[PDB]
Amino acid sequence: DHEAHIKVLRGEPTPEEMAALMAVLASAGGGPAEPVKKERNMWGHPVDKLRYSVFSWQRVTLLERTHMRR
Amino acid sequence: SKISKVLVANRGEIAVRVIRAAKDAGLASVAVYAEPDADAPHVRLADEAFALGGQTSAESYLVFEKILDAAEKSGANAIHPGYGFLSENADFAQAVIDAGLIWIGPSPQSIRDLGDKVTARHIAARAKAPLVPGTPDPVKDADEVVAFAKEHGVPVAIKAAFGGGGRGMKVARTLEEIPELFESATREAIAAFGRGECFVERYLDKPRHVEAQVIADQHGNVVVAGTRDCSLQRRFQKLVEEAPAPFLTDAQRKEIHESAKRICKEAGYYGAGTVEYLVGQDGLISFLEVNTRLQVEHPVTEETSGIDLVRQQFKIANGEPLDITEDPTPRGHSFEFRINGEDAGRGFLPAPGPVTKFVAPTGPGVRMDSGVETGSVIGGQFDSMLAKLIVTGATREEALERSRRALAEFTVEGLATVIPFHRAVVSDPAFIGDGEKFDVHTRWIETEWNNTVEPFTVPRQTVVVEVGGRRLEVSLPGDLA
Amino acid sequence: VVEVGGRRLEVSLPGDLAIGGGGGAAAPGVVRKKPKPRKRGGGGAKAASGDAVTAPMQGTVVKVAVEEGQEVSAGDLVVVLEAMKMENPVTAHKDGTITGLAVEAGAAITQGTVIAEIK
Amino acid sequence: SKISKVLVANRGEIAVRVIRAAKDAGLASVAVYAEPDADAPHVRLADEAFALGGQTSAESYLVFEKILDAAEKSGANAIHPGYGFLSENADFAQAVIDAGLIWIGPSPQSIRDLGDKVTARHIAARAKAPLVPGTPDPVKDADEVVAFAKEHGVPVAIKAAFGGGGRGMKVARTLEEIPELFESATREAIAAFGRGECFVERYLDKPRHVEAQVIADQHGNVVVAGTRDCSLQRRFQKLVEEAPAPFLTDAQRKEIHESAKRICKEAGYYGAGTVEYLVGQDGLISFLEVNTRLQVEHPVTEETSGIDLVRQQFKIANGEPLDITEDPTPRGHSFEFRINGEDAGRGFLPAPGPVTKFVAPTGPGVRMDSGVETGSVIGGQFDSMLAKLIVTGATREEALERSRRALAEFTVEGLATVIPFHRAVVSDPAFIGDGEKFDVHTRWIETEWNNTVEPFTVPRQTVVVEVGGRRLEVSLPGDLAI
Ligand SMILES: Nc1ncnc2c1ncn2[C@@H]1O[C@H](COP(=O)(O)OP(=O)(O)OP(=O)(O)O)[C@@H](O)[C@H]1O
Ligand SMILES: Nc1ncnc2c1ncn2[C@@H]1O[C@H](COP(=O)(O)OP(=O)(O)OP(=O)(O)O)[C@@H](O)[C@H]1O
Ligand SMILES: [Mg+2]
Repeated sequence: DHEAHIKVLRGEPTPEEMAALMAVLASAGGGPAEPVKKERNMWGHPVDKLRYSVFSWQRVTLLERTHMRR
Repeated sequence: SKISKVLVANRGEIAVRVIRAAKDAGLASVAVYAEPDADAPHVRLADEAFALGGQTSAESYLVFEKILDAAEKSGANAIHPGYGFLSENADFAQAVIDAGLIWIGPSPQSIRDLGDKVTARHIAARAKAPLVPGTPDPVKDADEVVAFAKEHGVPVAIKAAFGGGGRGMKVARTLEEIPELFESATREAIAAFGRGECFVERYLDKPRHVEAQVIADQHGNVVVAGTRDCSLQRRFQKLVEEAPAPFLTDAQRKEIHESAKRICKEAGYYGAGTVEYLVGQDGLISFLEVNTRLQVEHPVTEETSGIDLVRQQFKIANGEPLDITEDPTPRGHSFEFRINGEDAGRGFLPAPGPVTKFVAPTGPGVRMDSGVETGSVIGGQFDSMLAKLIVTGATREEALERSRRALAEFTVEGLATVIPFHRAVVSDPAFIGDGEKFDVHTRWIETEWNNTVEPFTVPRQTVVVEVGGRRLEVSLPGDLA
Repeated sequence: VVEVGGRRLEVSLPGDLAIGGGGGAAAPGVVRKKPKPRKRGGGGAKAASGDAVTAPMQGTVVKVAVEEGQEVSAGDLVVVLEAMKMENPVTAHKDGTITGLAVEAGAAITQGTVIAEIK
Repeated sequence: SKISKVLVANRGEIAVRVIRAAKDAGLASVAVYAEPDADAPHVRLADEAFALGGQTSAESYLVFEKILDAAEKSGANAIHPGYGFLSENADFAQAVIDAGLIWIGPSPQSIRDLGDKVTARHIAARAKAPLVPGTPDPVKDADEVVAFAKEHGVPVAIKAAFGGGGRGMKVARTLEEIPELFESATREAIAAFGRGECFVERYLDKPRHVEAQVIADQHGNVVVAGTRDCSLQRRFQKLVEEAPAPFLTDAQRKEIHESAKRICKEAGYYGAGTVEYLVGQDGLISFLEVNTRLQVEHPVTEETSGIDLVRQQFKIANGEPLDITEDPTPRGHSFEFRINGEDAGRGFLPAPGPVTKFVAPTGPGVRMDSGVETGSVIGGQFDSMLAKLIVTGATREEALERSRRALAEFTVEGLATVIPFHRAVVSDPAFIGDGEKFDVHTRWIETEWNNTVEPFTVPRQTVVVEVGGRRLEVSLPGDLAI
């Protein structure tokens, strides 16, 4: 067991106060956890709009890396 | 040493019934539920409810530690086991007494002594109860069955000494069948009950199942609250019951009422319980078994004799002497119909499904003890019963007329039920006797009723919270955000 | 601080809590594991493989028990460090020759300072 | 029944003091706080704390329903009112008793009798207590006030029969001003105290304020735990107190010690209270008041007599007989200094602000009863007292020496305080004795001290939830990230 739990550091609520608290906190939860449906779409990415010198090293370290990083 | 809060260690109809009894007595009530029951009527009806977790009886209601944990957490000072489950578990009764709770039931030793059908036979014999010819002790091998069947004549019943639920019997009608039947009896007695002890009795061909409701004091007073007939049985389990038992001579009634008192007193019994008997086709009464708990069909006795049997259980467990001091006079007649989720058109096979509509009958003479309501789901994890319909009248004829009304009103939709069977049988001349006898018997439904019923057509989230270093588990809908 | 029915509660909420159907966490591919203590590993590779004797704590060298070129055996006393006015013996971890004794009695010394080499 | 959990219906210094007493007694403590006090030390110190809501005392600490509701929700079986607020509201004491709680205080009837100055004067007279010349009855008109002034001679005090904070007294020195002062006093007493009833008493010229600490038993035992002097007053409210009261003859001490017992027995009083007196410049004692609550200044008596007075209050409310059988002998001398947020260079005017630094003195002979710490914020909603510094020594002079030390160490920054006043007065020959007397008196600060102090230089979110049989507000920070 290595999840970080909610801790009541001070105070001792009754079961009904604990239930009210946890229901409120869960309603205040951040919604869906993360946007797992996010999809890669590199069309018109800003790095493709830059002018690069034909001998520019940023062709390797900026342009190519941005296209290839996954 | 008085009940103040009862944990109803059961579910469904009997849980509702006992919660209601507790509220009438002004006691606090605690329900317990398995996860499939988390919205059952008894959970919402009780003053408190505790989750057991688990999806099946073996994971929940049968776990001694879980029931006693719920008792400790709720602060219940008494446990009522209802019927089935742990109600006849003498080790659970002991565990409750050791936990210092009031066990609302008979003593553990009475439970053991009567749950062994051999010791029960010895008790009955000592009590001079009428007895079927049978082997005094378990038969050692098939040849003792051969000897018994030769001496008494076939048919013979071979029974598990610890059997129950109607499974425990195998019938042999010829001496050549005795062997393999005895082997199968031992085999499944071991498999189902953990013990091979098996004994032999005369099988009765068309017996009528008759039982006496007993109220028994811790101070040794005993009262017979009434008699029931339960001979409409689909396998070896009851479907229709009635009180008082009809068409018995006064000699038979007196023999039943006196044998029940004697046998309970020999057993040292206290609490509610029933002495079951079989009435032979020749009219001879013969002892069958003491049932060491509230009966399912107690309501027909409560309606014909004005006694609240669950409140009598509370008084007895409180140790009060009985206020009833003589057998009450049966005032009317009553029927009970078990509304099982079973398809009578399909061999009475259980049929799980949704209760999409449940409209109980009401009005004169009708009592409904329901465990379900519209929107319930009958899963296969538990007994198929939905409700008990109890119909009372001034005479058996009037109670039949009222049953023909009430069963016609009764509407249940979304799963198969035995209601079409109840409707037929309440109209069947075999059950509407000639006024001095009737033709039903313990195998009438399966062998002789003209069956004409058409066959029926996000998870919880657990959050651990730490509170001053205590672990606490909070369960949430899982979709609150 | 939360009040429930007036009760003052102090509640500690994790930064990755996900209750009630979700919560933001670990989005860039974060991993969590038991952090290693800030000490030398001391595992199957053991620091006694080194020839240097190093001061186990900050203190003062109140006694030097060896001299340059002395042969010593594992468990021999090398120096005493007074720290917090308590004396701590620092002892040879291996057999060999005291080869570069760098401290004198009275010298203030820091943790991990090389006291000597046993070569 | 016995106290088991005490709700401290107060704030600040006295709340801390009673919470500490409860923990010494082994009792559970419940604090209550108004919204300005959500970070106050007592809220974090008590075993439980409850929000009252409301921004001011009239919205919070004064609301009977709120205090009793916090008592119900906490399951506190006793209420200690501290001092001020409701501690002398007899109707609150009755409401507590009707709620079935142990009221840690005197009986409602003793409160009601002694709070009326008229009935208090009658009780003192029956007790044969020393009394100032004054009308036994309240006065009806200015004309009998003038008649009194002609009979006894000016100066004369006109006092509201109900009062507080030193504000109920107007002093007439000529005869011609009596009618106007009588009208003004009636009008103001009507506004401030709801009751225009007033009475007339001869005015002492340079009186010394002396009082006896009483602990009194439900079984009728009474003990005088010690005498105390509080003559350093401004606006008729105390600033520096001390114990034992110095420079009294044994005759005066005996008369005070015995009059206090007689008054409390005549009143049927029980609990911890004080009988306050004036000592005239001629040395004549006169009864002034019975204060029915615990005094602010109890600590100097605790230090000199060695009695824990709050725990005596718990014992008395438990109905135990007094374990002290006789008046204890003082062992040293002690001074208390009230650390008000007031600018002594600006007329002691209240000055709210942040307590950006609070370094209390420590070491030999110092006790600190503080209601604040570094990072506290002082608003105007409540009394200006931050803390009480108590300094004890084997003699008056040793306690003065230790006080000069302690007050030189005491550093408070971010708001004005009277610490520069305490530093002056502890070095002032008017307050250092000549050996057998001193020159301070209840108007010395305002009329005779050489004042040389230079003047001092998001909303929470509430959700309403039902849980079975209760309605619960859940109050969260307005920006919870979660
Ligand atoms: N000799 C017999 N002839 C006919 N039917 C019999 C005979 N003995 C028993 N039965 C039938 O067997 C069943 C006897 O009860 P059984 O022990 O099977 O179950 P139970 O009533 O659930 O158990 P228990 O009483 O132990 O709680 C009834 O159906 C009874 O009709
Ligand atoms: N008769 C008097 N002559 C001279 N000075 C007096 C007289 N009465 C009161 N004083 C001065 O006024 C102060 C008022 O003190 P007192 O005890 O009356 O306060 P209070 O706040 O009105 O009391 P409480 O509200 O508790 O009854 C006295 O301490 C003394 O300084
Ligand atoms: Mg006063």
